Amino acid sequence: KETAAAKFERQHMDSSTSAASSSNYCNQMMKSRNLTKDRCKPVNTFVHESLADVQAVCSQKNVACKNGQTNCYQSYSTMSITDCRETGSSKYPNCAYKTTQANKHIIVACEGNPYVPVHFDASV
Repeated sequence: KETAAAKFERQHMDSSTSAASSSNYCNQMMKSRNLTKDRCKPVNTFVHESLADVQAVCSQKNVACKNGQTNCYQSYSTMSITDCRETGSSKYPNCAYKTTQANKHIIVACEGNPYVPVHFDASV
């Protein structure tokens, strides 16, 4: 009953912060967004732009998705993001992440009517 579109917002949108609040950001966010519930999700990116700006990427530069599907789109502008990557010493259920802030072009997969982001593919 959580739609794919909503799942993308839960896993990948954080418009509140302009950047990676703190060295603790990923630890807090991976947990609070329920990405550490059944396992430590290994890598996950949060975008610090408006929902409208991220949704707009679905009409931007069409690029191949990593899995070979055709429905991925790269932002023309750079966007403020935070990459979370699980540490080597991280042990479920105490999932531990390195927080890295970047300004990069994002690549999202879009699907549906309306055509909206449903997966975060990459940043470049």
